[PDB]
Amino acid sequence: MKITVLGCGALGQLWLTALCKQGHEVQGWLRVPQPYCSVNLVETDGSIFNESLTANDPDFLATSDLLLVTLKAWQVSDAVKSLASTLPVTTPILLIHNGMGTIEELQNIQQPLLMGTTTHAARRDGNVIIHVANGITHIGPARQQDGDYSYLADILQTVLPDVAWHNNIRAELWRKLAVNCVINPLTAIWNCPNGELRHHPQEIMQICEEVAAVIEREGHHTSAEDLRDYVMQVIDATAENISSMLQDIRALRHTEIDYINGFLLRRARAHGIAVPENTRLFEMVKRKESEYE
Ligand SMILES: NC(=O)c1ccc[n+]([C@@H]2O[C@H](COP(=O)([O-])OP(=O)(O)OC[C@H]3O[C@@H](n4cnc5c(N)ncnc54)[C@H](OP(=O)(O)O)[C@@H]3O)[C@@H](O)[C@H]2O)c1
Repeated sequence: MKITVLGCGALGQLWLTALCKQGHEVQGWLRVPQPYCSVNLVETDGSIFNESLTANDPDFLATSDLLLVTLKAWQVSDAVKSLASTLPVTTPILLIHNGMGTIEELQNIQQPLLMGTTTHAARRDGNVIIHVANGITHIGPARQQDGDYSYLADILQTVLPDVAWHNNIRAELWRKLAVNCVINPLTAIWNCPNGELRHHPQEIMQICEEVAAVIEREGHHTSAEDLRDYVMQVIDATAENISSMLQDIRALRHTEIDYINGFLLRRARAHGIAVPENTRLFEMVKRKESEYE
């Protein structure tokens, strides 16, 4: 299948590497256009894939069977909208990122729009990406109008195992957002690894109560307790890790907060729910960003 990968960072390079290993015809698509993109990936078994692939070829884009998007959340929608008039109108666009709120920015996309999450882990080490862990990628329809693109799950399963189609992708994204709304800003603010959060059960529950209330109003069934339990399982499995938001903070990079607690606050406002803890986290992180930027 012919694929354009938008965003040639850790995840994009993972997918590019994996797609080439199965013989799919690919290109990259970069922010700062160049004719080629550098893929340097170390697989879980130590094998090395170092390759220069086509990038930013608009004719290639115009005849792609899939636009795979692996940008950070705040990068996604402007970059997609700018390619959308080139991409065939029948060609699916698959978004894989953390956070939510990009789909709301992409309501007028005429292409089929698919949302994805993944538990694979890929980490930048200089100009090398390392595939740290294998995992599971779920994809589904981004919007109410988006139809059955399960065939893509079947293809991508053979590229980067495991991939599954989920019609209820949105509910899954909301649960992952709950976890993200706890772990990312608290670790960012406290400058601590994820496991330190277990010494704050009350604050964790409070955030979980706010998010559960938004989730219920959105039509997905969950409870504060269930969200809390899922948070603790993620903290337990990542206790020693530095969160992606804390990494951003420490590297003086823009964070995904407008698509994590920020999104949660936009949906809270639209259902008139008060979310004072989430608000504090969002504002605290925005202030930390303004200390650089
Ligand atoms: N990496 C993982 O293990 C992992 C796992 C699960 C989910 N995710 C999620 O996947 C998303 C991407 O993560 P990542 O780790 O791959 O991020 P990353 O390494 O920062 O990759 C993003 C790439 O897209 C580029 N970019 C920004 N704006 C662009 C534009 N307009 N056009 C083209 N390229 C543009 C970046 O280049 P510049 O930095 O030069 O702008 C970068 O190379 C995030 O939401 C993350 O939370 C990541």
